[PDB]
Amino acid sequence: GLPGMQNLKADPEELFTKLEKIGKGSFGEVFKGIDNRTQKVVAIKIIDLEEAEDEIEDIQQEITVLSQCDSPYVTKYYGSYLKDTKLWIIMEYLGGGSALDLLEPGPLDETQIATILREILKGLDYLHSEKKIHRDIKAANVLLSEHGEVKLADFGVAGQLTDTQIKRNTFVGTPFWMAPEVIKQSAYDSKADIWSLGITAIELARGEPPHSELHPMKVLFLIPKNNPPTLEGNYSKPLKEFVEACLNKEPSFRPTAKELLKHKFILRNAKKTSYLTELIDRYKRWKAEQS
Ligand SMILES: Cc1nc([C@H]2CN(c3ncnc4[nH]cc(-c5cccc(C#N)c5)c34)CCO2)no1
Repeated sequence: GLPGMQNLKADPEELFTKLEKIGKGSFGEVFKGIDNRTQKVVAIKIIDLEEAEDEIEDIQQEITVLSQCDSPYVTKYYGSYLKDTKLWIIMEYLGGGSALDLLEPGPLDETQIATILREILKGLDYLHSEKKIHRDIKAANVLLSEHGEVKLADFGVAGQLTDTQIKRNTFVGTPFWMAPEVIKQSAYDSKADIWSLGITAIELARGEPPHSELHPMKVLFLIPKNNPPTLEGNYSKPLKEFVEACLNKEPSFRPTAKELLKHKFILRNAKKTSYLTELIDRYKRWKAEQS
C-alpha cells in the first residue's frame, strides 16, 4: 500500500507539453514545460522508476513533502503523474536562476545578501512551523523568479517531524553545509537548517562555503572537531554577528528562523526583492559573454 500516492494522477501529456532539460534535482532530471490550460510555463521533474532502487522510499516522501507545502517561499508542486515507467512531478517554474548561479559573475553586496537571506528565512519559518526540515539548505537550492522572487527548492532529502518522532538522525545533506550533529548522526531537528543557513550566509558573502577546496570526506571530521566557521573579511558587524548566531555548535543556542527575521542585519539591509533583477541581468550578461 501507498498512503502518499492517494492523489497520484494519470496521462500528463493531456494537460502538459514537455520541453527541454533545464537541469537536475534530487532523484531526477528537470525539464521546462507548458500547462496547456493556462499557457503558463512549469518545471517537470522526471524520475525513471525502473532505474530507481533504494531512492523509491525517498521519492514517495518528496512527492508528499511538496504536496503538503503551500507557501510563496517554497517551490509550488502542482501534481504527480504516472506515465508508464516515468513519474512526472510538475513544479513551479522559476526563470531567474539559483542564488549559486547569481554568484558566478562576482560578489553580492550586503543589501542583496540580506534580501536573499530574509526570503530564505521566511521559507524556513514556514517549513519549521509545519514540522519539516529542509536538510539541504545551500545557494544551489535557493531559486529566483525572473522578477527576483526567492524560493526554496529541492525537497528530496526533506525530513518530517511528528508527535512520535521529535528528532531525526539520518546522514543527509551536502557535506560543506551539514550541521555537526547531522554528520555525527545524533538526534537533530530544524536547528540543523539554521546551521546550514549560516553556512549559506558565508557562501552568499564569500561565494563558497568554508572548506570548499577540500575533499568532502575531510570535512566530515573537520566540522564536528573544529571551532565553528566565522565570516572573515571586510563585512559589516551585523552580518558577522548574524553568521556567528547561526554557527553555534550547540543547536539549542542557534536562534529560530522567526528570531533571525528580526536580526539587525536583515532589518538594516534587506530591500525589495524586485531589486534582485539587477543580479539576474548581471548573470545573463555574464553567461552570454563566457567562452
Ligand atoms: C545549471 C542549471 N541548473 C539549473 C536548475 C534550474 N532548476 C529550475 N529551473 C527553473 N525552475 C525551477 N523550478 C524548480 C526547479 C528546481 C531547482 C532545483 C531542484 C529542484 C528539484 N527537485 C527543482 C527549477 C532545476 C534544476 O536546475 N538551471 O541551470
